[PDB]
Amino acid sequence: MVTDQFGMIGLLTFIRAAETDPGMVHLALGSDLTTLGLNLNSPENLYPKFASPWASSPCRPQDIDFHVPSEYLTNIHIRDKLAAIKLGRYGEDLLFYLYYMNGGDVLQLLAAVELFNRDWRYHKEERVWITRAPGMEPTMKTNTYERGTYYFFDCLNWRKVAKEFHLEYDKLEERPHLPSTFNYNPAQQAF
Amino acid sequence: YDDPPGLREKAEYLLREWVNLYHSAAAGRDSTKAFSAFVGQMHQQGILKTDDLITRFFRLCTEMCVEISYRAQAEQQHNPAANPTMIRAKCYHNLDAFVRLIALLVKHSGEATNTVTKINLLNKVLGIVVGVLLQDHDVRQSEFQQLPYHRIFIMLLLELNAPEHVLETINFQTLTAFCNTFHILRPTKAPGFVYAWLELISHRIFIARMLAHTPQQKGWPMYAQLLIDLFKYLAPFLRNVELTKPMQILYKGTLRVLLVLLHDFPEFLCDYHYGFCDVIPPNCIQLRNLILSAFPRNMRLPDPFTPNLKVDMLSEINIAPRILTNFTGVMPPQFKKDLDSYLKTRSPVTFLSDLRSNLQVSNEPGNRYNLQLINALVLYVGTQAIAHIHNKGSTPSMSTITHSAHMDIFQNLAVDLDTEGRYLFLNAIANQLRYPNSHTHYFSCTMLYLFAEANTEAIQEQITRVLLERLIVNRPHPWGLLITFIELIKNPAFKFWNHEFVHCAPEIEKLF
Amino acid sequence: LTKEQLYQQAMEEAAWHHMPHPSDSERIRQYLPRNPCPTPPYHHQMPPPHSDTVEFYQRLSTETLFFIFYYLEGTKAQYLAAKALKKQSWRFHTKYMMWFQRHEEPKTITDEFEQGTYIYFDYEKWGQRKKEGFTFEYRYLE
Repeated sequence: MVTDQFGMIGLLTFIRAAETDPGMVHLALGSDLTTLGLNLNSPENLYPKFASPWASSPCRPQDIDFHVPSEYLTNIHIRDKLAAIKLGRYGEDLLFYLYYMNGGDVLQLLAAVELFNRDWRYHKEERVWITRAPGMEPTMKTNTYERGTYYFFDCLNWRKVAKEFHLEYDKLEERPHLPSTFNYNPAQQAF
Repeated sequence: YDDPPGLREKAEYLLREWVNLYHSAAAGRDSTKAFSAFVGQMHQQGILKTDDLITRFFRLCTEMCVEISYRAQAEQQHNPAANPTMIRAKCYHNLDAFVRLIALLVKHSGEATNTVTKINLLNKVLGIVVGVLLQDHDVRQSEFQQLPYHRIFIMLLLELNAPEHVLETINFQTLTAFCNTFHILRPTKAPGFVYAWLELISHRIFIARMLAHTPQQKGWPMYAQLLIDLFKYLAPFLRNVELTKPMQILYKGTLRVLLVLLHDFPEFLCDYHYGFCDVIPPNCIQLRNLILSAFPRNMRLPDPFTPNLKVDMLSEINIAPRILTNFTGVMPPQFKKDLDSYLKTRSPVTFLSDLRSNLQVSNEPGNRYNLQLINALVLYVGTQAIAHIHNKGSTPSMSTITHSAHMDIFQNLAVDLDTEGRYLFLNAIANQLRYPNSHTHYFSCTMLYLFAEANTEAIQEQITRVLLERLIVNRPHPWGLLITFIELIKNPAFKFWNHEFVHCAPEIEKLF
Repeated sequence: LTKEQLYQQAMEEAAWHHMPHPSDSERIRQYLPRNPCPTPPYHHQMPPPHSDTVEFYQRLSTETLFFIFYYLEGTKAQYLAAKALKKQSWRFHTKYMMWFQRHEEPKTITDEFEQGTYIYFDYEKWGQRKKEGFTFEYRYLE
């Protein structure tokens, strides 16, 4: 019987130690690679949408510097006349776009605030945006919850759909809060 | 004494003016006019008179951009209430301007066919920026920041990878220049620049240009070398038990880029596995699993779950793998001489003990065994054995690999080494258990035979330790490894379950 | 660890305090820079799947497409948005730098120019306006 760590004993102790500390998993059980941002089960390549070593998600179309026609670039010409970005005067479609596309960014939070102003509430558990339907009042109204037919936004089909919900006020989110973290960098916490 | 007087003022004026022009209302034609005018004034100021003054100019501009970045960061730290976006926008402003200037200078250097001048200017500027980086790193140390150099390098890279003919004709030399640049800026040479450095390697367009767009796979060796540099830097910290958060993030990033390379360019990791394994510490199972799981696209691996025989892969067993790493050169001339002599004459038998004395060169603290020499020994002896068996007139089987000078080495190293030595040895063997080929088969039979005809139970415990360890971790798992381990369980000709180490701990017994 | 390696670990720890920002790699976004922030777990940390396809952009409203076109200059997003606009029968003008759609079939149609009544999107007031008797020359189309 091997009386060192090169035997089965060292292996089991490594297993227990890795079960204890997450910063020691590199030698024992290893980490789940499928939990990472990239999709290992894809027929096509994934390198053209590879952002950074610390990115938890692939590149967005608004992150790829594509070679557009010279006619399209107009920012240099209309840098004085083009309207400023005001979230208040946008359609709910554009708001949903700015919400879903700008994940992990302040723009998602701002869009969430505007939607909150349009009487939309975000269900934490259902992971969708829900609002009141025209002419539709809740069947039961209690101090803790209310149920009935409401309007939620399907992001899969990109269309407003009606569905019966059992909305609890605890499951709903109040007004979104804006962070004050100076020089925040997500890649710093990719450990 | 450094520069002639008044030169810094010329450089400052010119750089600032170009910054003004670059962000000015200027399209393509306007950029051509502004560029011609700026080059004109640049000539007039007596800067392009000699290569020396040019070097001084580029260096001064670089240093100015750097100091601007430092001022921006200091301004941000002193006034945290200030918008970080604008603080970054200043650095972006000046750096993008300078980069555009450099690119435009490289493109219009000499005639159209004059590629030599353009490339020379490229290596010139790159070398200058590198020098400035090294000096700044050496003088600031902990105060060193990567933003200016990072942005300069990546933006210049993007600029020189533009879809135009002139840049296309010199693309390979450009990639070469950037590769040499990235090699000089090794993390072991420039630690504080590590993160950005990784982002310079794992960047999508760089990977695309190096491993995909470059024909005849000529970019593979350089990128492989860069990866070897990364692995070299990571090695001493990964060998340690505890891992700090910076190292953890760097490691996660390495896992991501390696995953990308595995999914997109498996042939690359396949062809250069030996060097990577020769650099990566034996206790790092995930990395070696990422590298050993690499196999050609056209190959369809047989089901390891329910194997019928070795007749499904019989056409691929006779196919020898490709090793693009000179491992025979690692061995000392005399040692290799004696090795071949014994592999030819099987005499004397003292060569075994002398060999064991020759692979544990104890002259430096910390390391007790020459790992690379061990790997080289295993691989060389194995390949030589396969060649000998084939030249004999038969194929390497369970009974054909036995009773030879080649096997004597394996047996001796198995029984006459300590736990550490045999650990590194068995790892060296298990590193060849990959996709169906001659090597994985020969070394599978070798591993299993070493288990069977083992003197003590300790050796068997070690083999099982390795084969299990490389399978307890998460995916991916090498094919030949899994097969070799399956053979220990399925075939009753080993009496695996009769051993004590299987019945050692309740967790272990319940694991099987 | 070696003395040199301890120095390397220390230096890496130092550079860890200021890791390169995601916007250090990409061209400077003029209107929509990347501004990271701690986003709640129940919120979507990543965009829905198949949001890189043109069909996804077809579902978008016109105003959204114009937003993408004008505020995301020189990106793949602008490309896809422009494709979605062209497929929605929107012609881009070179001199005026805006998109036009046929409100009604024009009376005078020639190869030199196309005069008629159309609709467009004013980037200054941010909205749709109608133009009567507008001469859409083909000299400003590509």
